[PDB]
Amino acid sequence: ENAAPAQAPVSDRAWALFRALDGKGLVPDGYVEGWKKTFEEDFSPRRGAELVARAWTDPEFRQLLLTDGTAAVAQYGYLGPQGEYIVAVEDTPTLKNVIVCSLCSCTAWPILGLPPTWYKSFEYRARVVREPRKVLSEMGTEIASDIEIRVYDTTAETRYMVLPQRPAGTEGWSQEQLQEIVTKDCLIGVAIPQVPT
Amino acid sequence: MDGVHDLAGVQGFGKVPHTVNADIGPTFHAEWEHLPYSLMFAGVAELGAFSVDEVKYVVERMEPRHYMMTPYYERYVIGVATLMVEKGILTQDELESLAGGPFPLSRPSESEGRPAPVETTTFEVGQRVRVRDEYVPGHIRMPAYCRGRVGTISHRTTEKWPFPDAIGHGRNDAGEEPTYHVKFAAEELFGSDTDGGSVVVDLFEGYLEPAA
Ligand SMILES: [Cl-]
Ligand SMILES: [Cl-]
Ligand SMILES: [Cl-]
Ligand SMILES: [Cl-]
Ligand SMILES: [Fe+3]
Ligand SMILES: [Mg+2]
Ligand SMILES: [Mg+2]
Repeated sequence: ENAAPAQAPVSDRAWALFRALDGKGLVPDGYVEGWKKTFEEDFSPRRGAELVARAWTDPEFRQLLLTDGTAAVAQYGYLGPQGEYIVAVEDTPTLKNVIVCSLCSCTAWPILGLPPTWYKSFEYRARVVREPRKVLSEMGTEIASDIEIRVYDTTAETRYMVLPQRPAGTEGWSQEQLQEIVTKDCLIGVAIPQVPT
Repeated sequence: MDGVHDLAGVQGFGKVPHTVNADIGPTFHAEWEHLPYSLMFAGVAELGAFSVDEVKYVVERMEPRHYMMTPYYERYVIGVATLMVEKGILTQDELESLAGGPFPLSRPSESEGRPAPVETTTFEVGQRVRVRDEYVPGHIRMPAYCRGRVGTISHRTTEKWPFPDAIGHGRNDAGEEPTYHVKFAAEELFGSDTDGGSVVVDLFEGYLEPAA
């Protein structure tokens, strides 16, 4: 009762699907290898970090990113699959934003990278929309009670990034210095950028 | 489809397996894990055999216990395989022969889907809307926590997309609609049993109606 079905090892199944298709001429030469390379090397939270650092140091760009995220991202050439219609959401002294895909895993791939295992977990998918303050606390981020938390559930084609507040102690930093403290988790919204001692 | 994949608001799960800025490791943790997304794109872009919406739905169609004990990337291996069989591209026999063993698939659809709605409203920012109190056995991009609930429009998209409930079933009548960022108060969705502020759901026009 309630037992798992019999299954061949997952690697054997995944490569059987590849070979069944490839052996029918349906997969172009180098196709899956090219996607692997794009997923590993191109789609990256370093891109979202660059965007945040530019917004922090350029008021005109910040306004553009918050009003027409797609256009802002296109200036950098970072539109792409799962990242064609972009909305950036601004943290403020009284608002903390957080992104999820409760139904699956939807994420702004090109500028955040592919989602991490934890973001696709049933725990995150179930809990963050109902108890975001406790989830973030457990993950290491305390959001005071004077801050509204707003959770964006990625249920259609909009793809989100968080624009975190810029921390004190970074005045005058270069775009490169700023980028370094904007992490993947800051873009998803579960972390706040940290400034060293 | 009111399936087990509709997890938002479910109670009983434990801690999220992460602490902020912890090492997540490489993009792929095993040598096969790039295959489901790559082969999804082959099917959508190269073969034209299915849409991304059909991929979402076929994963929803995994038998519920099977879904719950299957790691993420494996669900998409199962889902893409299932579509290739359903569309006549591959056979289950050949998949099992190549795999050297069993390769159970998602379950058949129990719904033919539904067309893009004929009567909808163009909403404006600041307007109050209700999520239509409808039950859709096939694919839908409406998490159940918002069904029947009232919120306010924060954004109308400047682009339009095929209605999921049609294109997720490969139908010819998906049309195109914009989507709306609809902001709900946490208490509208979960009463007193929430610690949040607001939740913004990105909802197709055809899921919404003017609030009373
Ligand atoms: Cl992880
Ligand atoms: Cl492997
Ligand atoms: Cl209550
Ligand atoms: Cl209407
Ligand atoms: Fe998703
Ligand atoms: Mg300043
Ligand atoms: Mg349900």
